[PDB]
Amino acid sequence: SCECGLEVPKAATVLKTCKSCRKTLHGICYGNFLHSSIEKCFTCIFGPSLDTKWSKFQDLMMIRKVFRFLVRKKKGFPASITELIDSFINVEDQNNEVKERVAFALFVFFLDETLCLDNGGKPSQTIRYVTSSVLVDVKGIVIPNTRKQLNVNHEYKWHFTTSSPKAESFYQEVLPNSRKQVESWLQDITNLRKVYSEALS
Amino acid sequence: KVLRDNIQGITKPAIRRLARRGGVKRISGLIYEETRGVLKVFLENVIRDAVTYTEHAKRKTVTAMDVVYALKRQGRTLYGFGG
Amino acid sequence: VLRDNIQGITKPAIRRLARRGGVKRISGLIYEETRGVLKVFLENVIRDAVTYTEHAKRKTVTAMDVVYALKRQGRTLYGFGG
Amino acid sequence: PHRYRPGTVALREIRRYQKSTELLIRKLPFQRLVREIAQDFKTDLRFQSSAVMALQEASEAYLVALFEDTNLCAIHAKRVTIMPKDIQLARRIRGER
Amino acid sequence: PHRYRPGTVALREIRRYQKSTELLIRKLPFQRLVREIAQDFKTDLRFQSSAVMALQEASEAYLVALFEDTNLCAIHAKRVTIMPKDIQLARRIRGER
Amino acid sequence: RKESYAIYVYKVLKQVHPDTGISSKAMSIMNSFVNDVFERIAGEASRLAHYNKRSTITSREIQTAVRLLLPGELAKHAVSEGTKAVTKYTSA
Amino acid sequence: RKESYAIYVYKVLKQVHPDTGISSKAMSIMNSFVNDVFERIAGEASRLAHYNKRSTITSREIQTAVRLLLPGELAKHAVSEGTKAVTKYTSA
Amino acid sequence: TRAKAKTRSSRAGLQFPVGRVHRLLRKGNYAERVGAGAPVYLAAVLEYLTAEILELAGNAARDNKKTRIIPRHLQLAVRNDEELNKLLGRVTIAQGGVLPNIQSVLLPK
Amino acid sequence: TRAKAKTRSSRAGLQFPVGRVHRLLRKGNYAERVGAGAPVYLAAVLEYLTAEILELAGNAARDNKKTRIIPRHLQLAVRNDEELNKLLGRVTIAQGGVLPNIQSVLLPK
DNA sequence: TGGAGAATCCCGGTGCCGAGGCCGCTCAATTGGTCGTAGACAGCTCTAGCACCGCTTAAACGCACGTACGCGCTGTCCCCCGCGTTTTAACCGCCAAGGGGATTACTCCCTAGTCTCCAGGCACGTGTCAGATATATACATCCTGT
DNA sequence: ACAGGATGTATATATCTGACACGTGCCTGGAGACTAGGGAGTAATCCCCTTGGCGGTTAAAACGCGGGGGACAGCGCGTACGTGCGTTTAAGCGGTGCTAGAGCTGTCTACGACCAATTGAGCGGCCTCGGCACCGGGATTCTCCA
Ligand SMILES: [Zn+2]
Ligand SMILES: [Zn+2]
Repeated sequence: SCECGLEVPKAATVLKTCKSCRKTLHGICYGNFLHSSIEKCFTCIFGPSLDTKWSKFQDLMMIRKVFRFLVRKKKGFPASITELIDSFINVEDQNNEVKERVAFALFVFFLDETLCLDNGGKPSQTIRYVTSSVLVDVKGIVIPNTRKQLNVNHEYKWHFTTSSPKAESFYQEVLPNSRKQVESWLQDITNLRKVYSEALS
Repeated sequence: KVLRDNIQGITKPAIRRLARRGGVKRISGLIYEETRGVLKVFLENVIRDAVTYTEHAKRKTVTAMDVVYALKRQGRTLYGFGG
Repeated sequence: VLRDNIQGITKPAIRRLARRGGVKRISGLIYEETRGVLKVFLENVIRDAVTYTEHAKRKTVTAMDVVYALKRQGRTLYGFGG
Repeated sequence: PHRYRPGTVALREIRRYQKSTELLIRKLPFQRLVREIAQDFKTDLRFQSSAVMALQEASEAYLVALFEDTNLCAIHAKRVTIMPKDIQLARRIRGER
Repeated sequence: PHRYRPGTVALREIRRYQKSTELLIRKLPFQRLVREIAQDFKTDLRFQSSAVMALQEASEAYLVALFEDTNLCAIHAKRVTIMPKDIQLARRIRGER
Repeated sequence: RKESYAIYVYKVLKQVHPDTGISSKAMSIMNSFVNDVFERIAGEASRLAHYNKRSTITSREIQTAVRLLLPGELAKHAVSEGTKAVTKYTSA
Repeated sequence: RKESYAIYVYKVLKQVHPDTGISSKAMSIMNSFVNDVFERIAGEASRLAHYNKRSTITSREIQTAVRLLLPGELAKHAVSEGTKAVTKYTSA
Repeated sequence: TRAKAKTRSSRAGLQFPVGRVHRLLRKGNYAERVGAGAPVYLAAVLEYLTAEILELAGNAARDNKKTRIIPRHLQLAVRNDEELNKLLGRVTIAQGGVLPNIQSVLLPK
Repeated sequence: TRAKAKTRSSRAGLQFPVGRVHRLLRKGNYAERVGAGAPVYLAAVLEYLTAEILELAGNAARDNKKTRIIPRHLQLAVRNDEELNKLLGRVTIAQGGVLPNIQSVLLPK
């Protein structure tokens, strides 16, 4: 029923509801709102021209899903990427396309300094960070600045934070407001896709 | 808003029902005024101890367990509400 | 074997206890009932005192055994050890 | 008309209220009394719903037991009605006063 | 002859015994009573000298306090003498019976 | 994760009356009853060791504390039940 | 070797009434009074830590237990005496 | 290798737990050390008292023609019995009520 | 080297021992750990209550023209005061006696 | 002693919400082995509990006498109970905004453990003064007749 | 409403004596100086529960009035209890004599604490049906006045 179109395990999220159309919604897809009732959802705000099958919309949903899941878990990054994928995605729905989308989301997170690599200590002396050891198992992860791939079957120390000084607004705000904001977010997604494509090849 | 003069909420018919369960057949006319005084003293002692437990735990809400502990200290154990 | 020692608590002795309480005039049937009340009181205290003695594997009742027994029932006593 | 003689209805109510287990005081007026008393000790306090119910259960049990001792004192003086001096004697012997 | 009127000497003894702190029961008869009771629980027991004295101190304090409550019940019924039914009422209210 | 005696109380009920149930409100009262008696016996046994200058709580402390608390024939039957269980446990 | 508070009680007496003595029987009663109050306060403070799931007894537990036991103005004066001593000890 | 696992309750023929009771004694600030036979003795006593109350409560429910036990039935069992009444002499049971009792002098003549 | 030795009581200006009280708390099965300021707070409270009783007892002895305190004088001080009477409400003092009190109705008229 | 009449009890038909049973999994109970100290057991020393006898005098015991307190009966009148009307506030649904309790990693200070050593507190003598014990005296209170 | 006799209680003086205040010697426990690790404080985020407002329907509190019966005071009568005197009896005190059990060392072993690896029992979530509350009608019983 949700615009994401996938299924989430019960322990991962908490259900919500829209007041107008009265349909079940995912808590993580909307930023963990205070109350259990929401006035208007994406369909109510946008209108009949909202095609949920657009790739940009699905990428936006995936990014918001991952960010909210990590924030509400309050434990930093899990041990392995496959562990996260199995945690917040069912086995049946797991295909190559969602893996590519997860890789794109991780690249976007690395670009905005939300997720940072450990050189010799914590990045900032003021902003809180959480440090954990992650074993890389999937292939296709690109560090933006160094423009180099990450070796397979190796472990690295990663840092994670919530209130980054510079982060994209489409996964920072709680609820949508108007259609202009949504189309601006879609344009930003297009620009990020172009940058990822030009940096991968 | 400040509450005041709420002791009159304990009405005359309510007191007679409590006396009937005790087994009293006939009641005088001055009983009602003195009964209100006895009840007020009882509540002050219990409530004072309940708030003391709340402040030690650094909370702003009085819970059911705080009342149970206060009653047990005075020698009136209560069964049924947690504990 | 001792027997019929409850009569040692004489009539004049009971009147002296009543005078300290503040009693001016006494009936004639008070003396018999007072002996019954005292006997019940001693049985409860002495039973607990012996229980403490047996746990310690002794054959002599000490002063501290009496003090502990009284405190359990809710009558603290000051003056004898403790 | 068929008026019952005095005392007949009173005995009927004694049997009725010794057979049930409900509360005998209106809930809403009792809640306001509790909040007023607590203002002296601390201001801006909040209560749980079950916290107030615990107080009402203990309060009524205290009053019912008190009336039983009051009734015995009245009979000792060869009377039927209960009077304020009967309550005072019961509390004095019990040890509260 | 010079006989005092009834009640005059009784008031004189009340002031005398509320001014001293001595014991009011003969020591030797009291000791035999204690040993007789203890025979039921265990045989061939021995007592310390101070153990018996502790029992006598607590016993007399219990009886003196009981007579004060008995006196109040008699006055409540407009009498002066104390009667067996006054003792029974005091113990019932207190909670022993 | 909270703990209670609800599972164990229900087993005893089926031995006495095989076809009788119990409500949730009554279950809470029985749960409070067990905790209350636990503290009385355990607390009393602690003072017995302190008086005699010992550092261990054994079966003797438990047995003596029962006779001080329970009245009349309740203590007489409780002692036999406790003694019967200990000897069976030692054999096996 | 037995211990008692007899030495310390005598020092306090000389501050209040410099030329008054005390008998041996009265000394025993005062000794029992101190032990009785010690157990009431220490025992109550033990339960406060258990309720809040703590492993340490601090000044807060002692202060709260005093207000629960002592009645009326006795508690008011006792708190000031205890607070005054702690701050002086910390400075030196 | 390891030869299965038997609960300590089964070795004593009891229904109440023995391992749980042992843990509560140790983490309760009662004494420095706890013996081996102490948990077995205490568990048996608690079970005996529980069966005593439940038997009397079940009889009261049968007289009222019901198949469940409510707090009213627990009140009747305790107060009618003499030994249990003395044990729980300062305990209030919620929603219990009182026993029917009227003084004789008040009755009509 | 070591710089002399000062008792912890002297640092707080008290008369009651502080080191002894600390030992009793630790070897008493009250808690796992004991703080540093707890013994100082408890010692001050005990000293305050002791001075309260002794002052009233000394006045009673002076009224009777004696220079020593006997158990009779302790009884008068406690019972006449209102706060101390409520604290020691279930305590018996050996060789204490009672306060003089006669009901008015019994007096001659 | 008999009828009316009101209050209580007994039976059958409906429906709904709470108690009883099943399953996945995770965390707490079980099994096997090592090490150190708490308490069981034996022996000895000297304290305090028990038993008996003679003597002096204070408290317990039995009896006569009479006055004051307890108990039953009668008459007044005032205050509380029972029933019908009129009025006030408790009770039940629904909605909304916000306060405060619960969870988790990070960080640092405070308490336990160990070794050395020396003053503070306890056990044992010693003398002297506050309290105990007679005696002579002065004052206050009760009771019967005036 | 007094006068005076008779009895009980408080006051000032002079000798004894044993319990309390003080001094001395000795040793066990508290203080000084370190180190290591974990227990509790803090900030950011999630999310449910307590508080306040609005409207309608009906149960319950408030008021008035007539009688009936119980609380209260007064009076009379029979006897149980207080006061005083003479005779009898164990309590209290000072000895002597004897032995049981309390209290303290010394030796050594069986028992409880602690750790690592393994696994199954109990907790949380979910369905599902039947036990009990409610309503309507007939039958039975208890109170009241002729
Ligand atoms: Zn979704
Ligand atoms: Zn919508």
